Amino acid sequence: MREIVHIQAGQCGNQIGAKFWEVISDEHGIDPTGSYHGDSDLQLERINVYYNEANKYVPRAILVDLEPGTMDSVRSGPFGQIFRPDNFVFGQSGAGNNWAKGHYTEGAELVDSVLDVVRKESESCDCLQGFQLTHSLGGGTGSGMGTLLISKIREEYPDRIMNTFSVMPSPKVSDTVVEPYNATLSVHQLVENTDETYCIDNEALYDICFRTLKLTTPTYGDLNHLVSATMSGVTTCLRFPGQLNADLRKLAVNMVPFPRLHFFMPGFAPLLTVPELTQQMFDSKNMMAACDPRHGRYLTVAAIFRGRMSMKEVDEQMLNVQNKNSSYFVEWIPNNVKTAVCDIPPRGLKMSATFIGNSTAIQELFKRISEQFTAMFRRKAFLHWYTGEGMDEMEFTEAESNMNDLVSEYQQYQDATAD
Amino acid sequence: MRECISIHVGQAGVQIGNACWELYCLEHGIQPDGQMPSDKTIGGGDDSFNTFFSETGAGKHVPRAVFVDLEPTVIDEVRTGTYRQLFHPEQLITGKEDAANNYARGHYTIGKEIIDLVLDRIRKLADQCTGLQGFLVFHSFGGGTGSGFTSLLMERLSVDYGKKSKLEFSIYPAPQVSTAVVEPYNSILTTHTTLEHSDCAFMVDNEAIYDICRRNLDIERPTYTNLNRLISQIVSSITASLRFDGALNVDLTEFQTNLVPYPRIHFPLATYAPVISAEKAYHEQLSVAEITNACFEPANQMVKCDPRHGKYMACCLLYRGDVVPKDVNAAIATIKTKRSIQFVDWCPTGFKVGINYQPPTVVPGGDLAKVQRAVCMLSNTTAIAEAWARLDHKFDLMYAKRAFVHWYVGEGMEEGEFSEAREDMAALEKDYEEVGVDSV
Amino acid sequence: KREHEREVIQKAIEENNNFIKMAKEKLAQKMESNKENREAHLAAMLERLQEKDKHAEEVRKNKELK
Ligand SMILES: Nc1nc2c(ncn2[C@@H]2O[C@H](COP(=O)(O)OP(=O)(O)OP(=O)(O)O)[C@@H](O)[C@H]2O)c(=O)[nH]1
Ligand SMILES: Nc1nc2c(ncn2[C@@H]2O[C@H](COP(=O)(O)OP(=O)(O)OP(=O)(O)O)[C@@H](O)[C@H]2O)c(=O)[nH]1
Ligand SMILES: [Ca+2]
Ligand SMILES: [Mg+2]
Ligand SMILES: [Mg+2]
Repeated sequence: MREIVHIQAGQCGNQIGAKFWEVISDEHGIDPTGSYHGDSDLQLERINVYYNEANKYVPRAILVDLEPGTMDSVRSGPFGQIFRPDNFVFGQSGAGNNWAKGHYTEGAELVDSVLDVVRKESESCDCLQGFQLTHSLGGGTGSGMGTLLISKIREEYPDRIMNTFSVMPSPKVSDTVVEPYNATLSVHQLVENTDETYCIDNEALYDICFRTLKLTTPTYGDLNHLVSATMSGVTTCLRFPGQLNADLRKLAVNMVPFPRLHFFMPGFAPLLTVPELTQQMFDSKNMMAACDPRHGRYLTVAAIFRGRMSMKEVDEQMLNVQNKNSSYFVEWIPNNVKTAVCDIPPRGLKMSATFIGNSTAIQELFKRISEQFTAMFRRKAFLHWYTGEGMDEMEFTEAESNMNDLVSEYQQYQDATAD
Repeated sequence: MRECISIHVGQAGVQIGNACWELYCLEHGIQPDGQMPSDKTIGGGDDSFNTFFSETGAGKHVPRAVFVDLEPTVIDEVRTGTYRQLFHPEQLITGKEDAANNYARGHYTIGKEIIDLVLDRIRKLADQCTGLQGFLVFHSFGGGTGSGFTSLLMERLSVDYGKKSKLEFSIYPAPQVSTAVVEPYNSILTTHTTLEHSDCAFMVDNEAIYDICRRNLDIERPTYTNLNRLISQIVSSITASLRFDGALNVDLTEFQTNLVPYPRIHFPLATYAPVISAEKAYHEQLSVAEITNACFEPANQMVKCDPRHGKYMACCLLYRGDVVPKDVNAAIATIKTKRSIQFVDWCPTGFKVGINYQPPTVVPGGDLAKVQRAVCMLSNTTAIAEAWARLDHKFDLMYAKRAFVHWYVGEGMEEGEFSEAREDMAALEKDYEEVGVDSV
Repeated sequence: KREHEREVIQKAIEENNNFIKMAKEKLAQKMESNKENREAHLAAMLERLQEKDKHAEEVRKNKELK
């Protein structure tokens, strides 16, 4: 079929990736041992996209880390042994929440063994569409090693699609002060080397856990259930029989008007009625970024509706959201909101709506990181941890410069008219 | 003699071909295994249905058809469907990797690796012919394959078969059932590239077909299947000239003569009637006059345009069933009085009429009611240019900001192709205007 | 008149042939310029990645001196 290759790098990466494999393995009727046990045939029709077949099924996944902890955790836990044991690739050193270490020194040791497993999976594919990477941008392994992998893989498969779920750092969720540096460095890489990045901002997941789910003390599991829900959502049209945006590439084509602006904002409901699903979905209190879309303009949007409902209601409500708030949709990309429906709902819910936005409000997120970066950089603070691995401020200077440029571009198009 | 090879390209093409060939088989009494109990001439013959259907000495009737998708699915269903035995395996060519809604991928990157194979299959089919007329090419404007690979195929077919007739059935994009945001790009691109290589194209606007299915057949949210069976009806009306016979039948090629005034003005507007539901049809017989008038109702049109805002250069009426000349004639008059069919000053203002008495068939379990007579009108209105305008305008909105253009340049294309295509469409809009102006 | 008839059919044959020929040319020019363009783009992409590689070696060497 059209095969995706999935990569988990780092702690956060392997955590959200393991949850994602649990969630969609359930959706597709795959027990923790790799045996199909579901009713519908619609669960196995496109199962080739995310699973190799061995009567058993094995996630086409590659698990990567510079420390053995999180990956042991994964081998041990739920669906722990659905993964090909060969595909665990791990060092012992760790990366010390250091971008330079994952990208230049420790990651460089491990990267060739990763690429080895990557070749093995890619060359067992009829038609490889591309690669999907999960990682945070705030630590060291995921951030730096992941971006290094992105480059390596592009070098070897320059014609395939690079796709990442990249977790953006937020003070309210961590403490590692350098996170802005790490993030600004990998945003740099991502601007250049991915076709589509879902921006999962920890800030928003926090807020939605706190001030909506009303969880006063959220754990990383609380955030990661929002994350795995989103990932199922944005992978539905790829995992189940359907049409609109079914390939990573068609997705790229229908969502990326200009090659740099490929940073998407996901949203999900219910965190009902087609109206309730639709309005919740488009509200900010359901965005997984932090930006308010009412602050910028939708360039492109794709909505997925899962469950049994009326497509007539879905079309009416979708056009109602646009026609009503037609101010927040650019007029130089006609008919830029597409909608798909899949009958199979996520676990536990009978109806659900996921949403993917190329919105200029994403500038807010980059702006936030930019600020945090400059605070420290204006006094060269904590730079020693990096300079010592062989880096030069120019690099930081370039990365900050590139991200400022990204923000400036998102603003320009937001302020563009047709006539 | 007089054979027509049909080529179905990309999803829309293949699925519409599914509709058409099933309809055809019903109209001719061919069972899903190719056996036609009515045929007594075994392994061959020169019957009219032979223009679309070769025969095996084992008695199977085989569509003179090729299905081409850059992607396994759809076609695969044909291979595994009620009609899997009508076709032979090499008539269904599939790729591995579609065009991701990108004409540069269909026309070059991905298409170039399957084109020679497709041309060989087409040649296999051609060499089975004793006097081949030309091709019926079925494709969407908006698909990556349907636009790019189709235009490639058209160029190569003009090379390998010369000025043989090539006729298009084109699915014009409508947001209601859209799949890509770049479909205006693909549309302008493919129109500009094909303009020179096609003698007659029937544009079918998905928005018009969606609307009719909803209002006349009462369908909440019509499906591709709903649309495709309505469309196949229209196609069958257009091709029934070549698949059946009779003393009142007229060959489309004759209409073509009257439908294409100048080589570029080769986009005829179609209107079909009656599109009703069984519920309604029950105890409601439509008269020739009824169906005819409908033909002049802008709502029963296949493309959204206001013929009144333009002039006519041809009006051909193709009837099917219990239709007799007298009845038609009257209707025509009545209309001509009650209506205003303005014509250009250089064109005769009469209506060319044809009748096939073979009554229309319905797909069982379908939404269309079996009917006693129907008509498909084919006109050349400068008004069709409206549908170009819309497309052109959308294209312009995007192109001014170069939106999505990178996806094409990254596949080999140049911004220049965009501007040339666009300029060609500008020319096309000017051309239509010109032909509609009166003379000295 | 017979010569005129021979000239007209000659004109028809020549014009169809010229059509097929100009088509063949135009298409070959297009396919070749597309292939040159696409290759160029992928080459420059792979070369950007190569400069990325050379700068990584630069970084590792800069540290194995500190
Ligand atoms: N949403 C979410 N964020 C996480 C999770 N685990 C870690 N993080 C975030 O990850 C960022 C740091 O990334 P890590 O995964 O710890 O970094 P790493 O790739 O393991 O790099 P090393 O620490 O050097 O091994 C912080 O900003 C955390 O907020 C998780 O399970 N869910
Ligand atoms: N009327 C009708 N329109 C269709 C049908 N199938 C697809 N379309 C329309 O076709 C356009 C998209 O073109 P497709 O035929 O899907 O694309 P394709 O030829 O496979 O090209 P790629 O998938 O990019 O390779 C959209 O505007 C759809 O509305 C159909 O079966 N009937
Ligand atoms: Ca026979
Ligand atoms: Mg950590
Ligand atoms: Mg397709």
